[PDB]
Amino acid sequence: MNNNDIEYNAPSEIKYIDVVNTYDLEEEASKVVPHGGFNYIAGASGDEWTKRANDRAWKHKLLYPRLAQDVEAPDTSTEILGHKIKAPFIMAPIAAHGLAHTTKEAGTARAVSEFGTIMSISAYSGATFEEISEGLNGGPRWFQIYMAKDDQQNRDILDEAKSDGATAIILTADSTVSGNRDRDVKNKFVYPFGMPIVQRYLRGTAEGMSLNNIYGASKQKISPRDIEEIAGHSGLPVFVKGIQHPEDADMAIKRGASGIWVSNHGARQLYEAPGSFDTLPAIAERVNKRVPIVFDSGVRRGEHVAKALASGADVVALGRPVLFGLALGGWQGAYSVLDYFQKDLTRVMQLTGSQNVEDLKGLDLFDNPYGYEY
Amino acid sequence: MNNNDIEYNAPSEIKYIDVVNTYDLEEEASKVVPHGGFNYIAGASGDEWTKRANDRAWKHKLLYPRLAQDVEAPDTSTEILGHKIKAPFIMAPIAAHGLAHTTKEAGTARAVSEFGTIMSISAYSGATFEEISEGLNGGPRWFQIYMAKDDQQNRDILDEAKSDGATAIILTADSTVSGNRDRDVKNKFVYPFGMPIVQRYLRGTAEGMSLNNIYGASKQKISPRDIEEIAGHSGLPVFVKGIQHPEDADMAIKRGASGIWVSNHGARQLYEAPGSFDTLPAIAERVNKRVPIVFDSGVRRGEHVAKALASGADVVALGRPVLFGLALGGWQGAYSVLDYFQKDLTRVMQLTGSQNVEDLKGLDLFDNPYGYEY
Amino acid sequence: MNNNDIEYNAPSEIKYIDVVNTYDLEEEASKVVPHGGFNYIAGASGDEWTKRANDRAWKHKLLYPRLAQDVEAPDTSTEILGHKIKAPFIMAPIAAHGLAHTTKEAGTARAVSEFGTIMSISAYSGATFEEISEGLNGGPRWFQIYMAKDDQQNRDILDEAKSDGATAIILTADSTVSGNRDRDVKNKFVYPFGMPIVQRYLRGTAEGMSLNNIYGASKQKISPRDIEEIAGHSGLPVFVKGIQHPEDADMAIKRGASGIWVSNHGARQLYEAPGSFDTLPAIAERVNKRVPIVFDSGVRRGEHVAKALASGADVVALGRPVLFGLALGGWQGAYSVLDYFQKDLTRVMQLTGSQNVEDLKGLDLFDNPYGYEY
Amino acid sequence: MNNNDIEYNAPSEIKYIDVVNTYDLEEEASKVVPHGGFNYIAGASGDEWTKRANDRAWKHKLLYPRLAQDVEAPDTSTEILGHKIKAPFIMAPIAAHGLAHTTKEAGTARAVSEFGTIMSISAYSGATFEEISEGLNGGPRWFQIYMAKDDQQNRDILDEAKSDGATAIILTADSTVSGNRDRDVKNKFVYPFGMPIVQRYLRGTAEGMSLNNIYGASKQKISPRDIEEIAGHSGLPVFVKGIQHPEDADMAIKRGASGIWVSNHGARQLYEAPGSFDTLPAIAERVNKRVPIVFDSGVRRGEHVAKALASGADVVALGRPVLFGLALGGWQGAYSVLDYFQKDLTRVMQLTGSQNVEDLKGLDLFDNPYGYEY
Ligand SMILES: Cc1cc2nc3c(=O)[nH]c(=O)nc-3n(C[C@H](O)[C@H](O)[C@H](O)COP(=O)(O)O)c2cc1C
Ligand SMILES: Cc1cc2nc3c(=O)[nH]c(=O)nc-3n(C[C@H](O)[C@H](O)[C@H](O)COP(=O)(O)O)c2cc1C
Ligand SMILES: Cc1cc2nc3c(=O)[nH]c(=O)nc-3n(C[C@H](O)[C@H](O)[C@H](O)COP(=O)(O)O)c2cc1C
Ligand SMILES: Cc1cc2nc3c(=O)[nH]c(=O)nc-3n(C[C@H](O)[C@H](O)[C@H](O)COP(=O)(O)O)c2cc1C
Repeated sequence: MNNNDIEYNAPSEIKYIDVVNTYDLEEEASKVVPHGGFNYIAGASGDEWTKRANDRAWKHKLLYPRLAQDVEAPDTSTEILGHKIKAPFIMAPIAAHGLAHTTKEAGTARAVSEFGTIMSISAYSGATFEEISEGLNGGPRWFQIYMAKDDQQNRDILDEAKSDGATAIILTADSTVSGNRDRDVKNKFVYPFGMPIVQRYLRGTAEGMSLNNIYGASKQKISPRDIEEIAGHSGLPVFVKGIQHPEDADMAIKRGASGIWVSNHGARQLYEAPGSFDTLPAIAERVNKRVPIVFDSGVRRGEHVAKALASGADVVALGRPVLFGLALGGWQGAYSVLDYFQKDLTRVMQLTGSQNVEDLKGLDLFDNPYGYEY
Repeated sequence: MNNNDIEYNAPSEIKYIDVVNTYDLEEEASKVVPHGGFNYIAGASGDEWTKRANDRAWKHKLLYPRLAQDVEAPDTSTEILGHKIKAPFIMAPIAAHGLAHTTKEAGTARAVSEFGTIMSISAYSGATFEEISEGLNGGPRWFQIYMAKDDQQNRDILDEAKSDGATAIILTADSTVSGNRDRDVKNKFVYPFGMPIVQRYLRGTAEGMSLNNIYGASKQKISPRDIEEIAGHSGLPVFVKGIQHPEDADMAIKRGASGIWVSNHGARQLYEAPGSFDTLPAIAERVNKRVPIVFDSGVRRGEHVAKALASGADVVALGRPVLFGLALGGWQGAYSVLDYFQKDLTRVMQLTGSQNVEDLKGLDLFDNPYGYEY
Repeated sequence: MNNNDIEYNAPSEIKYIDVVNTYDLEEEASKVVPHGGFNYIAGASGDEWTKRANDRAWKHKLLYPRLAQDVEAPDTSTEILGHKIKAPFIMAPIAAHGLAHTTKEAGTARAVSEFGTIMSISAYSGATFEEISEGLNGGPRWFQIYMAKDDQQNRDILDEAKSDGATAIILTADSTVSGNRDRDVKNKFVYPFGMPIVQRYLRGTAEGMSLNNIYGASKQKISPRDIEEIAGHSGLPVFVKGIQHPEDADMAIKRGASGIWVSNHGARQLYEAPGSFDTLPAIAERVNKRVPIVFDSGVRRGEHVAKALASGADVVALGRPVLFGLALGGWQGAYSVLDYFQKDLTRVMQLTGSQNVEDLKGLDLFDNPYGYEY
Repeated sequence: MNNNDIEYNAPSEIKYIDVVNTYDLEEEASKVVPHGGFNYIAGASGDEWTKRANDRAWKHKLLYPRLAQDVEAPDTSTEILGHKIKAPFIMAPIAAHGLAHTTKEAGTARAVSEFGTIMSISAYSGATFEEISEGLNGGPRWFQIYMAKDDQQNRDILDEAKSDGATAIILTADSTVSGNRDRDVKNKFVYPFGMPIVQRYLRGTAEGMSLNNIYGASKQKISPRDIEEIAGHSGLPVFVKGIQHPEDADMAIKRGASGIWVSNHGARQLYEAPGSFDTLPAIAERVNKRVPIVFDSGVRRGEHVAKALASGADVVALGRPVLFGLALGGWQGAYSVLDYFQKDLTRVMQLTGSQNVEDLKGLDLFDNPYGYEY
């Protein structure tokens, strides 16, 4: 509650939560988050066929159990762009957080730094860098930009992020206009508070505004020059985020990207597009070790983390389930989810004969041509 | 008391409507359209498995989002057979618009004309040429014939169509007898008004007749000679409509057709046949640029428009959604649907990196061998 | 009803019926046929997945509409083994009939005879040859044997069939023991009346016996020798019925069979087996024109008839739909079903460009690798 | 009651039961077994998609009915490792029979020896060996272990099994940690019984062990040396159980395994893995006759037994259906299930043309590329 908060009443309770599986968290969160903001978080484009595809894609490649593999206390730690992290997942950049919990991004930040991974800060955060920093307590962070049409504004934002301690920049390029998000349209959803970091290029405050109008204020005519100019201007490794087609990965690397972030924005953008995990092997094969790959869009289980790594990702990024955890328990709730994914992965590692994160990368997967219904 | 009717009570309200997606228009229209007429419009052959196939076919080939493309305010305009149109879609020829709205084909014509595309006029209109002309106000029109058995009556229909200003003729050849339309059979659907363009070759004057008997007063024994003779007589470009097999595209072109219209009649004809979109690539490859291709049967989204163009259609034709929009709001309801399609396509163009309609034609699509269920 | 029934109240009413599709006939028949007999007729082995397979197989190969073909009043007539028949379908041998209607096999016989096709008489009829002959009125018939273990009894049965007027013998070889018919097990189904043709080797009545014990009385150790011997003894062309594997077709033909009858007994026999129509092309390719093929198991629509002919069958045999028609209206109800199939096929011929039954045999079908769910 | 067990209200009645199919037994047993313990038996990892895969896999390869095969009274008997058994299925090792019935493993042992097959005894069974031995009354038995961390404990348990007359050892190696069994977590289920067969050999991390913490307390770091050592120390043929990947079959054999036991532990272990049946042919082809194969996980029908044998298994092992039978009627209920499988297989054998169990191994199966939904 600052200049924004009105009749939007986000949960405020802080507690650890029992996570049996992350799927149940959606319905659980529907009972604590205001209808508009909940459906903004949970919903996807069209009739959500592609979000369902993100989920069902994991049944296309199945894990073998493996035995007498000489493996005992699996270690989930890994390293990406110099950061040593407790497990091979990071927090995806997500604009929402105040929609889910009054402690907002600072809540998520505390869970992420206490767990021991990397926080990605969305340009569309409801919290300032200062507020997020207090939650991170010096933990690592990456900053995600939605580009302004005005170059000076981009250079200011990047300077603020770097000054704040960002050690990579995430260029989200799959959102030059909004997806067709039927739930938000039908609800007439509107952000109930401000976006302090991108404020400088919105007609007024984000507060009364639709997402369609926030994107749209952003840069539509993103080109490979933008990738080069952001890497050049910031001193920092640049990820290009939203990639589903291998030619865009070759393009981004040749334009100076230091990482490829394979994603379909959790199916919130282009409708009637593939499940994200289905696109990963061809992108990995084109990238061919040139830069690290972050994978997201549909990760719900430790099995999914293992499959992504076997298929070419260095790490995955987590989204909705952590935000559902934040709704239900603030920072401790979000931490419960992160802790669930580590323990879930540890079980999968033991059963697949994987001693460490590198072993996961060499797993052979069973191909399932029958799909979901088998 | 309106002296023309016995008792069919079509909606008459004129207003713009919201359109979140075109699928919802179906149930909304069922609320205002008399039962028999509504189910004539919505229904299809058999248990409607092929109507479902028309819709599920769109998931067989998926769009890639593409980033850093160098794209900003896409332009949906295109040209076909000399007509500059505002978007790469036209109005499909559909019988008896009076079943949907009291303004009938004049209402449709007004929406189509004002939006900026081509009107196709069904030989089975409940409206005269002069009535539809008042709606078009000089806008482009194509005339779709259901042939008479008698050559002179076809010459006369063609002469009237051309005198009215028709700039192409559409020979619909997939309806030599009716499909097995179970809804219409169970409702005992009969037309509540006459059809002035084809009245000449009906024994009666269409009002209490079944479609079964109307088709079937029309010509059953269509042969490639009819294509030659229609082309010869009415020296306008001829489309052969209803094509699903590539051999028929080649046959029609060699018989003098100037266009191929790929369609299964919105699944109202042959049952247990493929979804129309699945047939398109093979027809396009056989046509091999010789004449333009119109594609229809199941187009509901901008994504579908894009996939059709990427797969070799020059434009698509829209049917049910526009007629539902007419039911709900007369010319303004129909206009709202066309406007929806233009804006829906624009988003898709932006997210796929397509600056113009030509760029759409060059899109690679992701093959999805899993089905609808993924 | 006859002098056997324990207390079985079969319908007796004789009327023509409106058939919109044959699938609705199943539920309509359930309202008038006693529970036990109804589920004996409608049911299949296990959880009926293979009966479902029989029906869904028809979606694996899809018909193309064809246009400007030069076609007008399609002729359904054909000829098999010297019989000129009105349409390319015959009556399958069915041991039910008095379970469906008090007029029994004589009622079905009258419908088939008046329609103008071939009646197949089951060895497990609840009617005598003389009873069936009065219904047939000189109409053509084929006799289906369930073999006795004793040779002499088989000779006696074949002689009675031939002296009755049988012009072919159908050896059903796929029922050496009963399928696992869950409905009949749970209903404790037992025949309410006798089976006069095979009574000689039952040592008793079929009345109050289970199908398991009746099948148990017929011959289990059928070998190729039985094919040779039946052909040798009778004057007659012998079909082997129940064939799903191409090697059995080659075997049957080399053992003296004059026809191959592709069937899985309407899924009443071996469970977790393919849909019948999926097995047909490989049998046809191996038969390679040597003898005529009859196809059954799942035929519900004129499209199914077309597909089977296009895939190598000379005729199809009809079963459950006709018996449901019999339950509903006696011979007139059975007739309404035959007449429906004739008209249904006529529509399909016109839409596919088939002037006659030979033209159907040359149709190409579209392969649908996606399932039923598309 | 044993004062040392947690109170648990298992069924105690003993009666033969009617078995129409094994699937209906699950629901029937749910009415008499305590909720927690019932769901422990019935449930599986995650949302149970891999348990469903186990069941749907059987629809990937379909049986052909075969005719004129000269077959009459099929013989289900077979032999494995010198044991002559009445049918090609054995009891799978399961430690939790007392959850189904108060007679625990002694009840199932009675059914299994009365029927004439092999009883697999979990070392961690609820019943005492003397109780189980009384049930077996001399019948053949195999013993299943987990590797303990403590080597001496392994030697002691193996000696115990050999002195108890075990003629083979089953090393279950797919459970180095527990699967994610949502039902048990959600039900807060605590397994109630002790482990009298091995209590007393329990050392170190295994001290105070129960099924509640077996997995964690036993050996995680199993290597091929464990297999060698077990085979070396024991006199006996050793099966390695839980194999789904062909490399693991080759490893186990090269390490001295006398048998490969293909299994996913009834889907109670690794989630989002293939259905067990789908893994079988690749394992069989790699084994290539070196040692016998036991197959389990999803066997519910005689058709499944036949498909497994056709696909390279020597025998299958049964689990859940036998426990549901034990719940419903003690040893006689369990016996009714074994007897059902024997009759079910006999019918399949007759209809596939298989005179004996060797013939089943020669069966060609029909590949069904469409899925379960056909
Ligand atoms: C509530 C919501 C808000 C999001 N906001 C952003 C954003 O500000 N910037 C961005 O790059 N991605 C954003 N994303 C996309 C995520 O970074 C990520 O791609 C997505 O959450 C992965 O899908 P999943 O959560 O279903 O696994 C958002 C996603 C959701 C769920
Ligand atoms: C209500 C209705 C009437 C139609 N009438 C005609 C007609 O008179 N002539 C014609 O060529 N096609 C006619 N069609 C077929 C359409 O031209 C077009 O093929 C179909 O609407 C496309 O399928 P869709 O509307 O589901 O997208 C009709 C379709 C429907 C919905
Ligand atoms: C009620 C019932 C009884 C049958 N009785 C016999 C029979 O006595 N002899 C035989 O060869 N086939 C018999 N059949 C199999 C049929 O000949 C035929 O293969 C089956 O009806 C085709 O399946 P469909 O009716 O589902 O299309 C019977 C089928 C059913 C429906
Ligand atoms: C309740 C339950 C407990 C089990 N306990 C063991 C165990 O003690 N040791 C073992 O090797 N397998 C165990 N299994 C796996 C079985 O040996 C067998 O692999 C499984 O039951 C096969 O799956 P199905 O029962 O669904 O056909 C258990 C399975 C279930 C059903």
